[PDB]
Order: sequence, then structure tokens, then C-alpha cells
Amino acid sequence: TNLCPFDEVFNATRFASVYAWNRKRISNCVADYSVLYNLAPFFTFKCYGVSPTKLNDLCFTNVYADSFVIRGDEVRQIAPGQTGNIADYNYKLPDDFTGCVIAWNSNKLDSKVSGNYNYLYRLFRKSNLKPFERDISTEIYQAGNKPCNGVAGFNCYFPLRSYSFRPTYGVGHQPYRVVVLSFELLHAPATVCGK
Amino acid sequence: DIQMTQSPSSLSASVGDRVTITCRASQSISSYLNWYQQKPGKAPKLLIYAASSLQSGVPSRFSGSGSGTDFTLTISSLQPEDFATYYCQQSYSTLALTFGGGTKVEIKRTVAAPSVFIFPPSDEQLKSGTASVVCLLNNFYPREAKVQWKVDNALQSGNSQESVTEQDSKDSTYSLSSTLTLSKADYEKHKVYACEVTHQGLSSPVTKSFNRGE
Amino acid sequence: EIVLTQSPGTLSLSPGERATLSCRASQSVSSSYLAWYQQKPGQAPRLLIYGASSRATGIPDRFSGSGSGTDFTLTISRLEPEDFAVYYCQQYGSSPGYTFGQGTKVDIKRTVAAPSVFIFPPSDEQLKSGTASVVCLLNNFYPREAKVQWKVDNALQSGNSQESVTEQDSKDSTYSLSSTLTLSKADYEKHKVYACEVTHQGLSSPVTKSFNRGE
Amino acid sequence: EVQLVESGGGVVQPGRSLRLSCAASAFTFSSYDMHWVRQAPGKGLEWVAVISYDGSNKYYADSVKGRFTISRDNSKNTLYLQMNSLRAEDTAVYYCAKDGGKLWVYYFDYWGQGTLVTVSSASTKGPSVFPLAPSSGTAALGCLVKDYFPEPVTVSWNSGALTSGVHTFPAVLQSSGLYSLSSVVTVPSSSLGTQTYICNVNHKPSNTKVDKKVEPK
Amino acid sequence: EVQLVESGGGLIQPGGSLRLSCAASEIIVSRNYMSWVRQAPGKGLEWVSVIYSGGSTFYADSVKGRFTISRDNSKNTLYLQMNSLRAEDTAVYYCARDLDVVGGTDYWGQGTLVTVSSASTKGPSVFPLAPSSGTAALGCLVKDYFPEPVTVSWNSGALTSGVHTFPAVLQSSGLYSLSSVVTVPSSSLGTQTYICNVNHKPSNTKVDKRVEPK
Repeated sequence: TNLCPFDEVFNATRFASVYAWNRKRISNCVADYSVLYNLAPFFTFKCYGVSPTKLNDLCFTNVYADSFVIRGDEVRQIAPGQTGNIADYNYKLPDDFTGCVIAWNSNKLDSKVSGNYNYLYRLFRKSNLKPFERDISTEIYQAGNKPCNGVAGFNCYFPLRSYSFRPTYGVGHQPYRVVVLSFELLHAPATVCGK
Repeated sequence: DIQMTQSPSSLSASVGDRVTITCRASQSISSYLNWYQQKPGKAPKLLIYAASSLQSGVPSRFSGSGSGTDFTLTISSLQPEDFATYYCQQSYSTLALTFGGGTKVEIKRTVAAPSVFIFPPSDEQLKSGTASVVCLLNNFYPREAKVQWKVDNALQSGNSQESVTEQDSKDSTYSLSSTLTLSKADYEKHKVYACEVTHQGLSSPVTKSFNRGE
Repeated sequence: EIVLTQSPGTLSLSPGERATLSCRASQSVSSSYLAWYQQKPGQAPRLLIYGASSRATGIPDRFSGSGSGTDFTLTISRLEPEDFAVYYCQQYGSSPGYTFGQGTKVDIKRTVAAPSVFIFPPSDEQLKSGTASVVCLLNNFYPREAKVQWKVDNALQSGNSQESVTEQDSKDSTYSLSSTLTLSKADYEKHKVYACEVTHQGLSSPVTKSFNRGE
Repeated sequence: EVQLVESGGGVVQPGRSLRLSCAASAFTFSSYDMHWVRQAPGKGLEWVAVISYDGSNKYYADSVKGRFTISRDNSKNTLYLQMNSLRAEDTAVYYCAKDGGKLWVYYFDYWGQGTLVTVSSASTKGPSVFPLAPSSGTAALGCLVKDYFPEPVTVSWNSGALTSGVHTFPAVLQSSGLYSLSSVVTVPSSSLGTQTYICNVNHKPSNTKVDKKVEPK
Repeated sequence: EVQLVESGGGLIQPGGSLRLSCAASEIIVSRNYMSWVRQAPGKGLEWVSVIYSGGSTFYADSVKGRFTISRDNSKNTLYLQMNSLRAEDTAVYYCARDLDVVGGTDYWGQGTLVTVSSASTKGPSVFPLAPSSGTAALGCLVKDYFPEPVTVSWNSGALTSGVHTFPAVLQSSGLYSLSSVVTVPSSSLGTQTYICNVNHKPSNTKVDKRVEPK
């Protein structure tokens, strides 16, 4: 009677950057849906392809728990069929995404007075990300005609930037911790059931 | 949220026709599209769920197709009890269920030009400090009509309201009343009051006017 | 969205003085999301500073920026006559796209300069078309205020001319005015002396440049 | 054969509270999800809230979040909706809908007749009836029922004897928070000098009945 | 050698279409944030659209549904298709590469003018201004043309110092009129020849005119 490790994902002390988003593979457990069952109004809760009141009555093959950090103006992109720097270059959700997204304002946790430059994001990429693609490459992005060869220069920039979360910023520039729960049902034994 | 767009907003058809209503979603909603009928003053009724599945009790003349963003409700043979509004509703974002603008299937008939009437404010109301000028458009088809107010040949804007009736149960026409509300002071400061009606059944815009005190 | 508001609207300073151009955002954004642009007349804007404080490549040392939150500043020390332009601040924190500021116009003062008055009769290639355009030219003067009075046989011409002033020059910071007196070919021969009176602060007395038709 | 019957709707001042009910019949109530969907006068449908079959799960739309509270009593087969801090925009007909349950997502297969909830800071006011005199083959004359609250009003002509050519228009909500409508009738111009036209206006909320005689000026 | 050369502006009737180009050199359009910024005559700057290296497009609320930004990697050219143009769309349109936090918007195009009007394009008329009796002055007169702008240079751009090209004036005849002058030393009058180069892209009229004393 193992319980699905959801506390380890929501109650984590440190979250990942959006470009290197962390994923916890949860399987063969009993799902105590309660972290999402009754969520307060100050929680952004959007489910796609599945109803939350029905999750206790469904068994899935695997459930994926993706967690990372973005700013408030970018949470609208963590959704199926969305475009933008986060959706295209950091964390993309498919068009037929089956699962829920959870986001809450973490300005009291991830924002320092002198700036919290620890959280990063990808600004430049040659093409868009496929759904559930994770690109941790830090190769100098070529924006011009001459090859970079690992040289930061004109039309040759480092593809990652910092967020600089300061508490005195607006709500759209404050850090939001996002947890994306994917519910997968493939030709396999269903093991993640509810109770 | 996800925006559902329904075209057309209103269509005219007669009994026996084949009516097809369109429904577009701003993003792919898989096959989770639903169709609802609602008569005036009554509750909405479910027709099609999951894009195409027919709800029990609903006649077989209703059907749905489409997947992704484009969806289509089809009535093979329109019946008299099928003249109503039809809403499409997406259920992909289960925590953000959104409906469409609806399509009103009206009874089609020949074009009928409106009978324009204009009424000055009564002397009784003028003793209370308010003037109400009424412009009547009587028994026209279709519902589309433009009503402009002119006071001393000066176009009015922001002081009038319209009201339209449902399709008449005998000739399937509409009637509209536009109410221009002025203070008694502003009413006495002008002479020529007119409303200009633009309709399809009119060769030119018809203007009905009156002169205050005549 | 985010609204950007600059101040002041117009700033007139002597060469060598210090300018201070303000800019503020409706929401408290990071200092790294602001940028300043200079647009001289007839040109596209060029980047001066990005990230509020970092100077672009090839921009002189006298252009410096500072500020964070909702209080950003552009300082132009050692103002030069080639700094005559409109300066915009922009923000790219409300992605996608950016939002520009209302713009601060920077005029440049100098010493009074008298205009050089030239007058041009209408060309023969033009008189064959039916119109006759007399042109008077005021070249390189300061300040902008200069009255042009057309005298046709010592009769003041009203409702018959159109003036045109240029932007401040990038080197001498003067203006130039072009008054054009258009009148028909038939009415061009009814009169004889076509003059051009010029009154300016740099003239101890109004200066008139005229000519005679056929001389 | 599935029945849903609402109650509890009425007139309420802004910022006050109101509670709705929804009696379920002829189906296993305690095993289906339940929804609330509202519809403003003349507008489309808007989903409000959902509660699980056992009532342990509650979810709300962003326009009613933290302001409404949905609950259910499976021993009484009734669905509830506690509405606090009511705004003027909450003015709508509130339907309770049963979840179809066959799909992984939500869809409403049966609705209640609906109950009206009007939010306004205007007190009950009787209507003032002013005549619409005919112009001095067919003529038009009517009555103007102006400034009343709340809805509805009933207008007859000649105590019901005259129903042909009568068009009673829907009430419009003026900028003063008071309703106003017009009722008209078209008659032959020959009967203007030989027939008395009386409109019978009735407003039960304020208990105000006004008979007005329309005559040419 | 970093250029952003624009082309394709001119006069277009209201409700018509026009397509702007942004030829790029040494900068690859398909691997950069490329935007279109417009500036109404006498107003500030307005961002219109952007395209990402991944292909994502975004438009401002003032051009949504009417503009379409595209590109062609083989030609390395950014495009902007404009449909349903009106009076407000008259502006000087710029393309520019966006660097966001890592450099703002460094390189800009020279900008092409889009005039939306219901008037005919009339070619200019260039008339000389011969000098009369310390230094001397002469120039050309670019009269009766529509619409803006006209580019005037002297000796194919070889004569920069001393030239004053005046702004156009809207005369009563609906057309424009523009004066361009240059002060030159009186000594090099007969030995140095002066020619003004007047170009009118909307009417496709290029005229070179000789100026010499009577």
C-alpha cells in the first residue's frame, strides 16, 4: 500500500528552472488526490481532457509530475495549444494533453531582495520544442551568418538568461511555481489508481 | 479560457430544409464538443455530446461531426419544433467550460418592409420633467434594421434604447421600438424630431418626423 | 499591458549642459526590461541603452542610463549640437512585443545668427504652365522666430504664401525658412517689383531682398 | 423521466447573500456530478460551479471564485448554491444541471427550469403609464410603461377584447436601474374617431393597475 | 555589413492590400526575433507584429485579423502583408531585429512610407532657381505632386554640405510642394555643374534637372 509521492513534488523546498524542468515518474501507488482535491482560490487550477472529480475513479498506467518556475505573465502558456518563449523554447504541452496544471504565487519563497538570479530560462532556439521536450543545451546560439565557435559576440549569444525575482516587482514579474500532472493510459497494466 | 465562435449568429430556414450549424474553437478541443438546444423561456436541452454521439430521446434527424477545432451540427429535415437557438459547448478544459454565441434558426419568409411610426412625448410625461420619443418599426423581415435618431437634423448617439419582439406566431415578422429619452429642458430646446429607418425591404431610408407643438 | 510615460515633453539646453530624461512604467518591472532609443529627424531610431544601464555598441560615453522598478533615467552629459533628436524609452517585459514611450523632444540652444536672404524668380519652364512661383530663402538663422513679409509693389501679400522651416542643423544648430509665393501667370505681369521682407532677432533692421521682372 | 426543480431566486441588493436549491427526482442523485450554469437576460450560457457525486470536491469558475459556495445534501436529493457578495453582473437565470457521467469530461444532459436572480439597489416602484397618441390606411397607438421595478408587467387592450396587431415589447433596463417597455397596436384609421382604445397595465410586485385611454391629440 | 533594406511602400486605396519587404544582410531572419514597428506622421512608435525563430507570430490589437507577418529563408527577407487598410494605417513602417534582454532592438530598417488615400498619384514638376547677383545660393523646386515623399539629392549624393531640403507643404490644390536649395561658393559656378535628383516612388518619376544662371 504505497502512496503516490505527491508531497515530494508540491512541498519541495527548491524547484527547477523552466528550461531544465524536473519530472517525477509516479507509478504503482495509491493516489491520495487531496493536494488538488480542495484547492484554495489563490491557486491557478486548470484541467484538460479529464475531470478532477473523476480522477479518484480512474486508473492510469503512469502519472508524470513536471515541476518548474516561471513568472506570472507566463503561466497562461503552460497549456495545450499555446505559443510564446516558454511554450516554444522551454516546456511545451501537446494539443491533446490529458491532465491538470497547478500554479501558485511563490513570491515569498523564490524572490530575494538583491534578486534571485538562480532560476533560468531559454531565450533563443533554432526551432520550437516538441511536446514534453527538455533541452539543457548551452551552446552559443547563432543569430547571424558567421559561425560562433563558442564565442559570445555579435549575433552569437548565450541561450539562457536569468529571471531576477525581486519582491518589489509586479505580480506578472513575480515567481510562480508550476506543477503539471500528466495522466497516461497506454497499452499497459494500469497501476496508479485512486482511493 | 477557450473561445467558441458560432457562425452564423442567425439563419432563416423553412420546414423540410437541411440546416447545418458551424462551431469553431480557438484551440484543439479533441472530440469534446457538445450541442444544446434552448427554446425561449425554457431550459436548454442536450442534443449531441462528444462531437457526434446522439443523446437518448433526441430524434435521429440531429447529428454531429468534426474534430479538433471545426464542428458541425446537422438537421437532416427541419421540423416546426426545431426553430430555436443552438449552443455549442466545449468540455476539453473541464475546469473552464465555455459555451458559444449560439445560432438562432428562424422561420424564413418573404421580405417585408417595416411600417414606421413615431410618437411625441405625452403632455402628462412632460409635466414630470422627462420626454420620451418612441419610434416604431412594425411587422418587418428580416430582423436586421438600423434606426438613427435626428434632432434638428443632428444625429443622436447614446440616449436611445431598442427592443425587438420574437418572430410573430402568425406572419413570422418582427417589431422594434426605439425610445429616445431627453430631459424636458433639452426637449423644449429643439423643434424637428425624426427617426431614420434603414431596412432591406425599403428602396431608400424612410424618415418619420414631427414638429413639437404641431 | 504596461503604459510608459516620459517627462518632460520638450527640453531646450545649451551645448555642454546636462540633460535628464525621465521614464516610468505603470507596473514595477525589472531594470533589465527597459531600453532607450534616439531618433533624429528623417532617420529610424537607433538603440542607445538596453537593460536600463548598459550602453550599446558604438554609443558615446556621454549617454548613460540608470534606474529600476518604475524610475528609469537617461542622462546626456556634455550635450552636443548633434544630439538634437526625440528620445524614446521602451519596455519589452509585456511580451510579445514592446511598448514605447510618448517621447522627449530635445531642442538645442545657441547664439543668435542672422539669416542670409535670397530670392528666386519663377523659372521660364514654369511660366509656360500658367503658374508663377516666387521663392524667398532664409538660410541658417537662430532662433526659429522669423517673420517673412511679401511685398509686391510695396503691397503686403496675405493669403498668398506658404512658409516651411527645417529641423535644427546637426552642426551649427540653426534653422532655414522657405517662403513660397504662388500666383497665376496672368497676375504675375500685373505687378512689377517682387520683394521679400525679413524681420529677425539677429537683424538690427528688417532686410529686404527684391528684384524686377525683366532685369 | 428526470426532474430538477429550483427555488430561492428573487430580488437582492448588491453585496447581500442568496441561497438556491435544486430538488432532484427519478435518478440516483448521489452518484452523479452536479453543475450550476447561469444565463444573463438576453446573453448566452455561463458555467458556474461543479460538485462531485459525494460532495467532497468543489470547483468554481473564475468569475464566481471565492464568492459562491456549492454544496449538496444526498440524503435530501437537493443541490445548493450559496451566493455571497452579489454584484449586478450576477443577474441571471440560474439552472442546475446533471452531469452526463458517460464521458471523462463534464457535459450536462438534464437541466432545471431555472430560477431568476436579480441584483439591484433599486426599491419596488410602480409604473407610470403614458399614452402614445396616433398621428393626426392603418394607424398605430400604444402605451408607454415607464420606470418600474422589478419585472414583470402585463398589458392588455380593452380588457382583452383587442389582441390582433398587438405587440408588447420586452422591457429595457434604463440607466436609472428602472425598467421600461412599450405596448402598441395597429388599427384602421377610420375607427380612431369611433372607438375607445384603453390599455390595461398591471404590475403585481407593487400592486399597481393603471387603465389609460389613448386618444388622438 | 549589417543592413535591413525595406521596399514596397507607396499609395494604396482604403480597404486595399499592400505587402512590405525587409531584405536582410548578414542577419538571418529565420533565426531571429523580427518585428514590424510603424510610426504615424508626427507621433510615436507602435510595435505591430513579431515573428520568432520557431515560427510563432504575434500581432498588436490594432492590426489583428488584418496584417500577416511572414518570411522567406531562401531570399532572407521578412514580409508584412497588410489587408483592409484605413486612415490610421498611414505611417512609416520599420522592420527591426529584437534582442530583448540581450540587446533590445539594435538594427533597424530605413523605413518605407505607406499612404492610404483615395487620390491619384501625380508626378512632380521640377523647376530651377537660378542665382542672382558674399556667397551665392541656388536650388530646385519640386512642385505639384502626390503623395509623399520625394527624395532630392545633388550630384547623386556627392554634395552633402550646405544642402537644405525643406519639408513639403500641402497647397490648396491638394498636391504638395517641396523646395531644395544648396549654397555654393560663387567662384565654382561655371566650372562645377549642379544637378538635382528628384525621385517620386509612388508615381515612378525620376527627374534630373540642370540649374544654371540666366
